[PDB]
Amino acid sequence: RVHLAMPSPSASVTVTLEPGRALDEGQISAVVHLVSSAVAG
Amino acid sequence: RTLFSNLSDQDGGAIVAQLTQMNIPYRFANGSGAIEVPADKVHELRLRLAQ
Repeated sequence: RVHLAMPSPSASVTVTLEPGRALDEGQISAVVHLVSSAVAG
Repeated sequence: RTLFSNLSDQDGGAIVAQLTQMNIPYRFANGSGAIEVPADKVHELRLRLAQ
């Protein structure tokens, strides 16, 4: 569930991972830098 | 075995689904319908609950 703040811009993603797994610290940066660079500014 | 006390019926049903998935019998409790399993499987069942 991705949400944007378009008027300083910001984004909020609510990810429900598959039961029985957990992304690592360098793995959350995946969705973080994906939704950040999918949004201008 | 009283692994958990007075679990809700939704939790019992979900564990029943996962138990149909695995193999361990998906039993009920005293008028509450809370899953019950053999003595050894409670460990791995609670591990599945954690997952």
